[PDB]
Amino acid sequence: GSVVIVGRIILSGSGSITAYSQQTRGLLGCIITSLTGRDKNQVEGEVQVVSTATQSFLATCVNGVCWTVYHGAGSKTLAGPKGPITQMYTNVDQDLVGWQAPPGARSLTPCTCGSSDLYLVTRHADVIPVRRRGDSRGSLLSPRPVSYLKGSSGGPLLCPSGHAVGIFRAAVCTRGVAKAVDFVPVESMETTMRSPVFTDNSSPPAVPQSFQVAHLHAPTGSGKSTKVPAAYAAQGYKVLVLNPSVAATLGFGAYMSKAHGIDPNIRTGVRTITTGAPVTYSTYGKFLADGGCSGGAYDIIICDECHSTDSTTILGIGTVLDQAETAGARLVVLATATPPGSVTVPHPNIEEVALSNTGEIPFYGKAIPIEAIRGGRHLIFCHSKKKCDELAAKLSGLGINAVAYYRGLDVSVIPTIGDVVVVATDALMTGYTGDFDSVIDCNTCVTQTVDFSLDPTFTIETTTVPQDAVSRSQRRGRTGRGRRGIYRFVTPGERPSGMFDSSVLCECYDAGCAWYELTPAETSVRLRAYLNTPGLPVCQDHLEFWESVFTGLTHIDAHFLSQTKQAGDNFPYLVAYQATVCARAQAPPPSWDQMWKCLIRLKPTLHGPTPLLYRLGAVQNEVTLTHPITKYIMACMSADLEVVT
Ligand SMILES: [Zn+2]
Repeated sequence: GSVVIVGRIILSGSGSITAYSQQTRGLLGCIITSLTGRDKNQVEGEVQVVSTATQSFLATCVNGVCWTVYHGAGSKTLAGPKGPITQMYTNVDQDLVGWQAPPGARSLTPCTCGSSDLYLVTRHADVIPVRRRGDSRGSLLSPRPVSYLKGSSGGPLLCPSGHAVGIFRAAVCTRGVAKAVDFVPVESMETTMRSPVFTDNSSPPAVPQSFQVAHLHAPTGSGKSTKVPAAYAAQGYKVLVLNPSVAATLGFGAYMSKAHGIDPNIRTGVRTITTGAPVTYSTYGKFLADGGCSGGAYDIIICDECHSTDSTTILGIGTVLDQAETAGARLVVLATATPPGSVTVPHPNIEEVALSNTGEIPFYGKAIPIEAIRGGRHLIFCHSKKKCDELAAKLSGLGINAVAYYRGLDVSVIPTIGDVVVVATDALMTGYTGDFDSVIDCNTCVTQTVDFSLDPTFTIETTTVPQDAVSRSQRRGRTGRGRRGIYRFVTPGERPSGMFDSSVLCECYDAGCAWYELTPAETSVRLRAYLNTPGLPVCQDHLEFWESVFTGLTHIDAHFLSQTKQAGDNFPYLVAYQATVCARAQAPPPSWDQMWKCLIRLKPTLHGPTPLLYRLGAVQNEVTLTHPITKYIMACMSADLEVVT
């Protein structure tokens, strides 16, 4: 659906800067208009209140373009008088998108006076004084709870003359209290408008004389992982290809041997082969385990699937970006079919059929026709293992060959020949390479998000959420490979791609500490290189914060860590660290959930309140906050933390 204008904030044209709202449509009008994308309402003023189905924020017209934040609007169209208006500009790096302003809208114009005295206009038509502190930052004269700024993303910062200085995008907070604001400066918008609207990154980059980072955006099946490195090698270059999937990596190796007649080096935890060839396929995980870039080893490093937002890929790519030039590489290629801001479009081979309630098998509130999976080989994506186990069972007793696949299981449980219905989490994507007669998609994913909850420190929350465009296209791509395919779905849309949560940075420090012998300072260097690089997935910059947390977690119990590592669940370092503090106090873990299984054998000797460090799940035991590590982390919570509004 489209973003819809539901009101405006009218600004005074003389005297002191003041504002007032005008609400132009209600909930029903908004939803209808979002669906058609056709909005016949008169548009007035320059600051628009806009809404999607779920959120509301602001959009500001400057120089004839209606601007707002990517984190709010994603790549969505804007409902307009002649139908949906497509974005003219989408800049995920800057968190800024623009639509050509619909007729009737007035525009603000850039400030010429250079004043440092700014005024932020909120969705409630408050006018808030802000002292400019740098290109994109300003301090609030009166700090306010961050809730006060929520839904004001996309609103203008004005100079005392009422001209545009920039567009509000995030609040910098000290323990939930906004002390400063982050905004996209107007000169970035001016530059955008002077620059091309259309760009092409589909051709393999030429190898420059000196180090460059380049992007390769090219369709699945275009040969990014195979054809491209083989060509570079044919030209005399040494090439490293990094991929998030062990199965894919091992597969590229076999394919190159039997096709281009070269047996590449292969580097994975399960299988490492040195052939001396000028091409090496590695996982990001094994590359990190190997210590990153070997001096003089490669001319070209291709970071394959560079849109991937798992912590291993991010840490791996940050490592390449920080080390490649010094290691003597000439080219880093950031390769993906789905770069930030990309959206899924129709595929010639794949018919997409919405599920209905007519069907013999209940599926995520809808139903699957038993006749749709009866003959053949099929893939059903579920959000969880528990759901895979259930739906499988509803098939082993209902008379069908069906197996569940998810993290922890061996790939051979999936038959490669014979009729089958595979029921899997996204773990499939990196464990198994094959394709299917059809794909059925629940259209939801499990994700982790950090909450700076101060109770006492932070919480990592696990929730099920609607899939993003990357998820949709990757799940859908498991069918229609070279031959006719069918994609059935529960919900039609997709969340915007190219963004990831601060909890993922937490996971990077955790892996640095648990697996790769990286000090948190070293981890920060690698993650900074990633964050400093345009065209990659984006995230809030919480590096100093996470570094400070892990820096204090010293003298972990080596045995507990060895166990959490092998068990393969998330946050092995944070888990083993909480277990260490508990064991040393002879205190019970936060609960007896399986997360805490390394303590189970000690159960009869653990008593009293848990010295709680942070929250990674439900806490059922009574807690104490007196432990020095708890106090240390609480102190860490005082850091400036930028959060979107
Ligand atoms: Zn001015």
